[PDB]
Amino acid sequence: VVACFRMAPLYNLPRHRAVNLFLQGYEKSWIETEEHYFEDKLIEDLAKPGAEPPEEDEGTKRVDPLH
Amino acid sequence: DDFVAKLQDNQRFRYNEVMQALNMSAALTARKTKEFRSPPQEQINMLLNFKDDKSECPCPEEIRDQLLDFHEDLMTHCGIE
Repeated sequence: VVACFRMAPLYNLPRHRAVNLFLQGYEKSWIETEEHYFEDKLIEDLAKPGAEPPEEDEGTKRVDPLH
Repeated sequence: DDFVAKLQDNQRFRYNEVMQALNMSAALTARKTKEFRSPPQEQINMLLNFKDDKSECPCPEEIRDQLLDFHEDLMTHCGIE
Protein backbone atom coordinates (compact mmCIF):
# COMPACT_ATOMS: atom_id res chain seq x y z
CA VAL A 1 0.00 0.00 0.00
CA VAL A 2 3.04 2.22 0.50
CA ALA A 3 3.70 1.89 -3.24
CA CYS A 4 0.33 3.54 -3.89
CA PHE A 5 0.99 6.04 -1.09
CA ARG A 6 4.31 7.26 -2.50
CA MET A 7 2.84 7.88 -5.96
CA ALA A 8 2.73 11.63 -6.37
CA PRO A 9 -0.58 13.51 -6.22
CA LEU A 10 -1.04 16.35 -8.69
CA TYR A 11 0.61 18.91 -6.41
CA ASN A 12 3.98 17.17 -6.72
CA LEU A 13 3.75 17.00 -10.51
CA PRO A 14 5.44 19.77 -12.54
CA ARG A 15 3.22 22.62 -13.65
CA HIS A 16 3.24 21.85 -17.37
CA ARG A 17 2.40 18.15 -16.98
CA ALA A 18 -0.54 19.00 -14.71
CA VAL A 19 -1.63 21.64 -17.23
CA ASN A 20 -1.60 19.06 -20.03
CA LEU A 21 -3.60 16.64 -17.89
CA PHE A 22 -6.09 19.40 -17.06
CA LEU A 23 -6.43 20.30 -20.74
CA GLN A 24 -7.26 16.69 -21.60
CA GLY A 25 -9.64 16.23 -18.67
CA TYR A 26 -11.36 19.54 -19.38
CA GLU A 27 -11.77 18.48 -23.00
CA LYS A 28 -13.51 15.17 -22.25
CA SER A 29 -15.46 16.38 -19.21
CA TRP A 30 -16.76 19.73 -20.51
CA ILE A 31 -16.06 20.38 -24.19
CA GLU A 32 -17.42 17.06 -25.44
CA THR A 33 -20.40 17.06 -23.07
CA GLU A 34 -21.43 20.60 -24.00
CA GLU A 35 -24.15 20.41 -26.64
CA HIS A 36 -26.22 22.92 -28.60
CA TYR A 37 -29.11 22.20 -30.98
CA PHE A 38 -28.63 23.91 -34.35
CA GLU A 39 -29.62 21.36 -37.01
CA ASP A 40 -33.26 22.45 -37.21
CA LYS A 41 -32.15 26.03 -37.88
CA LEU A 42 -29.33 25.13 -40.27
CA ILE A 43 -31.40 22.81 -42.47
CA GLU A 44 -34.13 25.45 -42.49
CA ASP A 45 -31.86 28.30 -43.57
CA LEU A 46 -30.34 26.05 -46.24
CA ALA A 47 -33.78 24.93 -47.41
CA LYS A 48 -35.04 28.50 -47.70
CA PRO A 49 -35.21 29.62 -51.36
CA GLY A 50 -33.22 32.80 -51.08
CA ALA A 51 -34.86 35.73 -52.85
CA GLU A 52 -34.89 33.94 -56.22
CA PRO A 53 -37.56 36.34 -57.61
CA PRO A 54 -35.86 39.38 -55.97
CA GLU A 55 -32.49 38.87 -57.67
CA GLU A 56 -32.44 38.41 -61.44
CA ASP A 57 -33.39 34.81 -62.13
CA GLU A 58 -35.86 35.17 -65.04
CA GLY A 59 -36.00 31.42 -65.50
CA THR A 60 -36.48 28.09 -63.78
CA LYS A 61 -36.30 28.15 -59.99
CA ARG A 62 -32.66 27.84 -58.94
CA VAL A 63 -31.74 24.92 -56.72
CA ASP A 64 -31.61 25.92 -53.06
CA PRO A 65 -28.38 25.48 -51.05
CA LEU A 66 -29.64 22.28 -49.44
CA HIS A 67 -30.49 20.92 -52.88
CA ASP B 1 -1.74 28.03 -15.85
CA ASP B 2 -3.24 29.59 -12.73
CA PHE B 3 -6.31 27.35 -12.47
CA VAL B 4 -4.10 24.26 -12.13
CA ALA B 5 -1.78 26.10 -9.73
CA LYS B 6 -4.64 26.87 -7.34
CA LEU B 7 -6.07 23.37 -7.79
CA GLN B 8 -2.68 21.84 -6.91
CA ASP B 9 -2.31 24.09 -3.86
CA ASN B 10 -5.77 23.06 -2.67
CA GLN B 11 -4.97 19.39 -3.21
CA ARG B 12 -1.82 19.82 -1.12
CA PHE B 13 -3.91 21.48 1.58
CA ARG B 14 -6.51 18.69 1.56
CA TYR B 15 -3.79 16.04 1.70
CA ASN B 16 -2.26 17.86 4.67
CA GLU B 17 -5.64 17.80 6.41
CA VAL B 18 -6.04 14.10 5.60
CA MET B 19 -2.63 13.34 7.09
CA GLN B 20 -3.39 15.38 10.22
CA ALA B 21 -6.78 13.64 10.58
CA LEU B 22 -5.45 10.12 9.93
CA ASN B 23 -4.88 9.66 13.68
CA MET B 24 -8.60 9.90 14.58
CA SER B 25 -10.13 7.46 12.05
CA ALA B 26 -7.90 4.95 10.25
CA ALA B 27 -10.79 3.14 8.55
CA LEU B 28 -12.03 6.43 7.08
CA THR B 29 -8.54 7.27 5.82
CA ALA B 30 -8.63 4.45 3.25
CA ARG B 31 -11.41 5.82 1.06
CA LYS B 32 -10.44 9.33 2.13
CA THR B 33 -7.01 9.00 0.47
CA LYS B 34 -8.03 6.73 -2.41
CA GLU B 35 -8.29 10.05 -4.26
CA PHE B 36 -4.58 10.75 -3.70
CA ARG B 37 -3.80 7.10 -4.52
CA SER B 38 -5.65 7.37 -7.85
CA PRO B 39 -3.72 7.97 -11.09
CA PRO B 40 -3.19 11.63 -12.06
CA GLN B 41 -5.55 11.44 -15.05
CA GLU B 42 -8.30 10.06 -12.80
CA GLN B 43 -7.47 12.81 -10.31
CA ILE B 44 -8.02 15.42 -13.02
CA ASN B 45 -11.27 13.72 -14.03
CA MET B 46 -12.67 13.58 -10.49
CA LEU B 47 -11.61 17.14 -9.63
CA LEU B 48 -13.17 18.45 -12.87
CA ASN B 49 -16.58 16.86 -12.16
CA PHE B 50 -18.42 19.85 -10.70
CA LYS B 51 -20.34 20.23 -13.95
CA ASP B 52 -24.01 19.45 -13.32
CA ASP B 53 -25.09 18.85 -9.71
CA LYS B 54 -23.62 15.40 -9.01
CA SER B 55 -20.95 17.24 -6.96
CA GLU B 56 -18.90 14.21 -5.88
CA CYS B 57 -15.78 16.29 -6.51
CA PRO B 58 -13.96 17.87 -3.53
CA CYS B 59 -13.48 21.11 -5.47
CA PRO B 60 -14.54 24.16 -3.42
CA GLU B 61 -17.03 26.72 -4.65
CA GLU B 62 -14.45 29.47 -5.17
CA ILE B 63 -12.34 27.31 -7.50
CA ARG B 64 -15.49 25.99 -9.19
CA ASP B 65 -16.71 29.50 -10.00
CA GLN B 66 -13.56 30.44 -11.91
CA LEU B 67 -13.89 27.49 -14.27
CA LEU B 68 -17.65 28.05 -14.59
CA ASP B 69 -16.89 31.65 -15.61
CA PHE B 70 -14.11 30.74 -18.05
CA HIS B 71 -16.36 28.14 -19.65
CA GLU B 72 -19.08 30.77 -20.15
CA ASP B 73 -16.54 33.18 -21.63
CA LEU B 74 -15.27 30.46 -23.97
CA MET B 75 -18.81 29.56 -25.02
CA THR B 76 -19.56 33.22 -25.75
CA HIS B 77 -16.36 33.46 -27.79
CA CYS B 78 -17.48 30.37 -29.71
CA GLY B 79 -20.88 32.02 -30.22
CA ILE B 80 -22.96 29.21 -28.70
CA GLU B 81 -25.63 31.40 -27.06
